[PDB]
Amino acid sequence: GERTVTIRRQTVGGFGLSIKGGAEHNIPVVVSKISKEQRAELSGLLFIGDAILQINGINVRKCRHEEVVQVLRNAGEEVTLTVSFLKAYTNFDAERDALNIETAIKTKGVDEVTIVNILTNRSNEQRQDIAFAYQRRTKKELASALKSALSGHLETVILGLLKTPAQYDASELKASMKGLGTDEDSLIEIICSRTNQELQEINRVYKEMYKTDLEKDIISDTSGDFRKLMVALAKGRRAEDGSVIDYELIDQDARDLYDAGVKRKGTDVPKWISIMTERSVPHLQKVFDRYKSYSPYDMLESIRKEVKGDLENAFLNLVQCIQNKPLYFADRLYDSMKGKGTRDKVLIRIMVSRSEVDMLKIRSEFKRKYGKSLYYYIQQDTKGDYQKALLYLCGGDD
Amino acid sequence: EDQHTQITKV
Ligand SMILES: [Ca+2]
Ligand SMILES: [Ca+2]
Ligand SMILES: [Ca+2]
Ligand SMILES: [Ca+2]
Ligand SMILES: [Ca+2]
Ligand SMILES: [Ca+2]
Repeated sequence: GERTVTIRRQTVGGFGLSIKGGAEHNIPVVVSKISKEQRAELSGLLFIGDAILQINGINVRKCRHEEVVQVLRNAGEEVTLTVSFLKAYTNFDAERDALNIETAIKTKGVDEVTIVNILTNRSNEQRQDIAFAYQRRTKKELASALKSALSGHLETVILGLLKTPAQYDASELKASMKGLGTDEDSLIEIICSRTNQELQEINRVYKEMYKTDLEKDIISDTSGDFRKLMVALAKGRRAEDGSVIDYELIDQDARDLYDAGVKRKGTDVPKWISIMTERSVPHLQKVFDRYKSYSPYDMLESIRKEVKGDLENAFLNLVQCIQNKPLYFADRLYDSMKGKGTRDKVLIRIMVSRSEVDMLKIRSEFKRKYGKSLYYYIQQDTKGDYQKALLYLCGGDD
Repeated sequence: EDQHTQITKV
């Protein structure tokens, strides 16, 4: 993966980089040291071991060591590099992580660089261990200390990362329904994309956190067939992936979806809800292909023709999640950034919640469809330590 | 798998 990095001069006469090697050793020049100031101000992710492929649009792939030195010394204050690495934690010490996080928090002005470098490069399980060690050493909960030390969207990312997956989803669900309206897009995204085991844990933790059940909150915030679909999905009782492929049921479900929708006036919505909530995901993938044998429109086209509003939005999201969940998230990521500004709520939630699930597939679907990497879009839309946290959650270019 | 490399601060 070719990453793009923008460095800025920190001292008069210096970017803060120790360059290494060159075409003398038949390799491209390589970064060997980055000043802490450069690490804080650069845009992107620059690692020790990145080969420098281009500089301000000039290909320096085949340059000797002193050739790239002259280029950088005669460049301006801001320089753009194209780089590529020359091809959890391994020595995980929760106590050392907790100590370094405390030192970063207690540094005058807060050392966000260190907080991000650690937390976004530990697994959620390791973060829980760090949090336990932190409370012991400091008598403060880690999440409270960081809530006070951080602000803006960086605070949102870091606090999201510190919750268990179930706690994070439950609080995101609660936020989508709190207040006079509903954030249907977020409610749909979570309810349509979580599996049985995730929803079972969400249902349990939601009741512990909020002293009321998710289902009652959904009923109090939604109505009509939109409510029926959300309630059914949230129960998390979809059939598990079987070993036997049920070809007779595949054909019958495809016929039933057709007979309930495009073939008749109006729609038999309970029939759509039953089939699409109860059958396993691999079964429904084959149902949707068999559906095209009977229907002139595929399942997504049929939904747009049959229903509208929240119900339509939900069926469309559900079908995408069934057909190709990594591509579903790649598209939502793209939509969160493509236009003016950023839908940060969505961008953050996906990067936090999928970083340990299927981020490799998301990045692959994203680059295949959109041509540039997810890294690249995050870099154009966000800045600062917040950008850095999302890029680490991304996990590389391409 | 290589020799002693040159290092330059820029
Ligand atoms: Ca700071
Ligand atoms: Ca704060
Ligand atoms: Ca509400
Ligand atoms: Ca609304
Ligand atoms: Ca119809
Ligand atoms: Ca944007």
